[PDB]
Amino acid sequence: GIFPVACSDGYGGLVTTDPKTADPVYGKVFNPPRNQLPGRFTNLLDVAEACPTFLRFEGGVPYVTTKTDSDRVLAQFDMSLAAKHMSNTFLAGLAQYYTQYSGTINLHFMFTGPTDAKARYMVAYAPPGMEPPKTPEAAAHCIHAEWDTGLNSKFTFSIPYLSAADYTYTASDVAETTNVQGWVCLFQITHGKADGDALVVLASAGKDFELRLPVDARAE
Amino acid sequence: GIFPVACSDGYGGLVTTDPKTADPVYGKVFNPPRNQLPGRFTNLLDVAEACPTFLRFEGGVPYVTTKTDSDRVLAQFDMSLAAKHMSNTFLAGLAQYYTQYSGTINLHFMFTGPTDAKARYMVAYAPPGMEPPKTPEAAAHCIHAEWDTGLNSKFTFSIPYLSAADYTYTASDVAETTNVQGWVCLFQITHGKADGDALVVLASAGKDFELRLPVDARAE
Amino acid sequence: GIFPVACSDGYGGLVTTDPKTADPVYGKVFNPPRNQLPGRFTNLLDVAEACPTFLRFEGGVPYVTTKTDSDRVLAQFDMSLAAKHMSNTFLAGLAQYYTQYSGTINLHFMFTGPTDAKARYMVAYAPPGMEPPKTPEAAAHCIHAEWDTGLNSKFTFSIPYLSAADYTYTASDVAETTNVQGWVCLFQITHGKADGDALVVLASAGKDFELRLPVDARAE
Amino acid sequence: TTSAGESADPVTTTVENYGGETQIQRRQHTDVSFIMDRFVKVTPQNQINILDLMQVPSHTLVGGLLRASTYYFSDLEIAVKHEGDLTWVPNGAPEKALDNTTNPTAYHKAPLTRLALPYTAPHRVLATVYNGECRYSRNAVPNLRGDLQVLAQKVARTLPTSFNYGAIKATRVTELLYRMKRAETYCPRPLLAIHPTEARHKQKIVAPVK
Amino acid sequence: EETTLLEDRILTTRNGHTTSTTQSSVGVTYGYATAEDFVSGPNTSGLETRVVQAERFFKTHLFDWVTSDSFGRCHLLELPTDHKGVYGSLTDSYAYMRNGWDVEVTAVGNQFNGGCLLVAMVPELCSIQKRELYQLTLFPHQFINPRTNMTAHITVPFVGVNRYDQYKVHKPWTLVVMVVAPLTVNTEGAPQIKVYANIAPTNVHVAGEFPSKE
Amino acid sequence: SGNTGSIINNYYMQQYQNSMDTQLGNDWFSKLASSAFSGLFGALLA
Amino acid sequence: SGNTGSIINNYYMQQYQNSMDTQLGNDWFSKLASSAFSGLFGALLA
Amino acid sequence: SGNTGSIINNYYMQQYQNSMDTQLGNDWFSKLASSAFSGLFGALLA
Repeated sequence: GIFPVACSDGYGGLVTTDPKTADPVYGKVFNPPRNQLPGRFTNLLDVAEACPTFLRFEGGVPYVTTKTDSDRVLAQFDMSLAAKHMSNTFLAGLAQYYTQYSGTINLHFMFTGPTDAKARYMVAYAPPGMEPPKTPEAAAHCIHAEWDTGLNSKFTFSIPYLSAADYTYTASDVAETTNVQGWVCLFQITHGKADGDALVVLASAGKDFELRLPVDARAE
Repeated sequence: GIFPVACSDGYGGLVTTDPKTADPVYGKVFNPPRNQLPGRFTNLLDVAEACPTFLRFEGGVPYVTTKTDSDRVLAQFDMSLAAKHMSNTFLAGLAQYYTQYSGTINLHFMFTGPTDAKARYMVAYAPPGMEPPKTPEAAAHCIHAEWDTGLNSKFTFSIPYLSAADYTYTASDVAETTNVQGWVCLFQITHGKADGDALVVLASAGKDFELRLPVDARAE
Repeated sequence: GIFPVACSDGYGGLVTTDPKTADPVYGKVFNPPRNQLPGRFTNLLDVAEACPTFLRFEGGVPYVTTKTDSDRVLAQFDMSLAAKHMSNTFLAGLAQYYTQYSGTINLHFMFTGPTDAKARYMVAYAPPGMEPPKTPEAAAHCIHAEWDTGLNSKFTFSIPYLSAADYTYTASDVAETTNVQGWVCLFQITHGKADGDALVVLASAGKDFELRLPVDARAE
Repeated sequence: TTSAGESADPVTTTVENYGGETQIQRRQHTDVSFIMDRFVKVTPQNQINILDLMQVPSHTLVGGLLRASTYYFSDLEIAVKHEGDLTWVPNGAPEKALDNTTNPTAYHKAPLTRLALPYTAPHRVLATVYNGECRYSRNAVPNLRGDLQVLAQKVARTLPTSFNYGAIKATRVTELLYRMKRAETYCPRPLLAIHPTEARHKQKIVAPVK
Repeated sequence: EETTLLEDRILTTRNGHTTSTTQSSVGVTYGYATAEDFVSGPNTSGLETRVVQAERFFKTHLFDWVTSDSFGRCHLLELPTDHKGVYGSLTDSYAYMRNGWDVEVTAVGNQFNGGCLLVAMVPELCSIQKRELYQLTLFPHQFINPRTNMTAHITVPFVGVNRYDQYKVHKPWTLVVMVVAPLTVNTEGAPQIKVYANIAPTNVHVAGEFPSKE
Repeated sequence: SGNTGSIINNYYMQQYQNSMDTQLGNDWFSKLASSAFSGLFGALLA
Repeated sequence: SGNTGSIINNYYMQQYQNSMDTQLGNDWFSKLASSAFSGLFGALLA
Repeated sequence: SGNTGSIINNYYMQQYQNSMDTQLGNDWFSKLASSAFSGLFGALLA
């Protein structure tokens, strides 16, 4: 006799993501050598950490210019990977193919004014549950950093992952718990002759930034 | 109970090249002895190396006769296994069942004139990217060899594999990178009374000649 | 999950000769004892060797009678297992279920005349490629044996397997290489008063007689 | 290098003669066993088909390369699309045996039947070409001398009747493919590419999209 | 090779009580093997015998190479051919035979001729198209080229689907001489070159003795 | 042992696939074909 | 190594299931992301 | 050994899957291609 087998219902159809491999039909092929080719990446978050890309401010520019009036808000946007400010970053371009993230997102600020142009800035993370601060003074009570210009043109700041749940969504729907994470607030404290000078800002993934659950959702 | 099994979609149809064997139906047969039969070959490139076959020149002849005028070009053809000059060789007959090759192709030249007939010849490999040389002098700047007649009637020359890619095509389409590899140029430097004498030429596979990727494409 | 399996096309139909066994449905049965029953055979060629069966001569008789005239040909027939002379032998009855044989076939000759009846006979194997001999003298140049009558009534002779190929056919079509193997020639040299006496002849399989490739071809 | 051209002793130069370097070659694809071991379609007869490898068209890869050997050995696989049941009978069988089911018969199971068959000929090896006759009762074959013209006498010859892997029969056989198993080839013979009208034989080769 | 106006590439082949010597040798070509395979198989049931008296040279004229013969002009000789000596008588005394061939082909003109001959030993030669002549070097061969040599020597074994042959119905080998470059005579060459074969059967074995006509 | 050519053991017990044989307490024609006189009964000259 | 999750070995040889790679003689962006300055460039008070 | 690439052994015996070969008592063209003169027959200057 021969081995009896139950061919089971519910199993066997093609699944577009399944853990199995096709049957081979054309053997023995040997490839050209490609060992030590320059520029290999393994993990998309390696390049999301090592290469910051530019944010987008009103007008379709990667910078904010120092204003000279009584309004000290240079920028304010939603801590969302779906923000308009983030929409040209490599980070937002990756995040759209995943439904959840966790961890640190880093902002980089570069002063671009002449040597006789001086300024002092503040970045604050405003968590959800009340309205984002409109003044450096109200913002002082948030997790914040302040710095000024000098030899070193760049300052980098980690936006912290603070939420009730352990993961939050990359997509947004309508303002909820799982999809808005508050605001980031960029203020100018003062300046000395920096009128018109640009501060350009970039974002990169922090050391514990994590994207999980692949999704394809039309989009680019 | 019995062993449950998922009969999978996408697997199971006959493939004309597959790695599997049929079920046997007629056992126990013992063949007549055939050990030590003469003339066995294993690898078609063993016989492509050990047995050169003749090239074809205008008129449907395996030779070029030494001309006696100011034109010193004895032959010029495309380094293609699909060349008309190569079309009666064993090498071109093999190459048509493969889509790519690599390595050395060897040309053999045999002087067939009488003992009081002397000549000096040059073979040059002209690589693609400019027009093939029309004169021994222009051709001097290519990889080339020159030899004359004497005791030994045959000279053999390796055409080198020089291309951007690691493999090139055996078939040809329209002059491109992957299918034309330049020209081989056979010149006569001079002769002393060799008017009308034939030099016959053959080609065989070099030590690192390689054919890969079987293809059946109608053809013979 | 469960074990995935490719149910393959081309496999699975019933084959009338296949190497596999059915599934059992009615267990535990114990047979009556049958150890040491008389007369067992294992191999049909054991009984084809140990038991010679009679040839058939004109008239439907197992013998040739000694003639008394100038014609000394007692019998001449085709070395074919499909010969009419062989058609009532156990050997021809076996051979029809196989497409090829090899090896020795043995003929047995028994003198049946009275004690005052004496004779001398010759058997010769005439190989194909020319006409079979008509006289003992022409036949002398073949592989042959000659013997006479005396105490011992039987003489046995091995017909040799001589052919280009290693096997030959048991069936016949039209005179060819693979299906006619020449002739066997039985002559009478002389006799002393054996007029009318019968020599009866039998055939059995030789020590290296071999039948291969079973075939069912209607027939008996 | 110079050599004596008349000799026939193979001479293989390398690019080292002018400062190059011979590379490594991986020749697994021009191995006779591997390249011969793929199915090739044949045009079937309605019912009786005798299994004869010389039925595969000379232009195909397997027909091209099988004719480039004089003698060969292999076992065989066939895949057959047929109505009814398929009976196979070995080399040497009477053709009326094709109608008896104790001979290997495969019962119809859609879409086709694939079978492993042994070499059954009575010869140690078979030949793609054979300069002679198998019928006896004839007159002897001539010892021809002359030029190529002399070879035209031989055109009405069929390969010996023993050169086959048996025969198969079904009510209708619609498709038949052969596949040589464990192939051995002896004594190479000519292999011809297409002869071009032009300097280079040109074909549309498979290229990207637009 | 060796010396002034003529040469010392000097070979003497012996087959039986017959010898042949050339001073323009070039060597011998061994085809497909160096030895025959087994001579004593199942198909002869131990009844075969060697007949050493047939292993010796016999001679035949092949053709006359003239200036009008073009590339691809051939002369075939199927082997065995008519032999009126002891080899020839074996084919009428035994039903099955096997032997290889030691072949020597001559084309003597002088060193002021030009042109070239390919001599080859082809098995089972039933047909040869014109284009295949470009691949005749696939077969055991050697050239005759006047400026170098006048003799070709090929030594080939028995080959066949069967271990012993019946030569009255099958011819395993064909000697082919082909013109690859046309003969040139200039002012000093031989006006034409007659081509001759000197052939010896090697290792002849016979089995299956025939009746006589007596 | 006849015409069977599987390399793995039967999924079923031998008690099920076949009848079982019992004892109480080739063969003849093998012995018979081996016993055959293969010689010569004369005296052999040369 | 991608998205495959079978615990038994492939019925086919690796020479058949995949092209074979040859040698002559993560990577860059891993090294690049590891090399990142994570510190502080001031002097830290408190 | 040709184009076959299964990693487990055949369910059928080799006596069944293939004809069996017998003895009495690459190859030529391999030996022939290895024997090829690869040198130079002159004397080499520089």
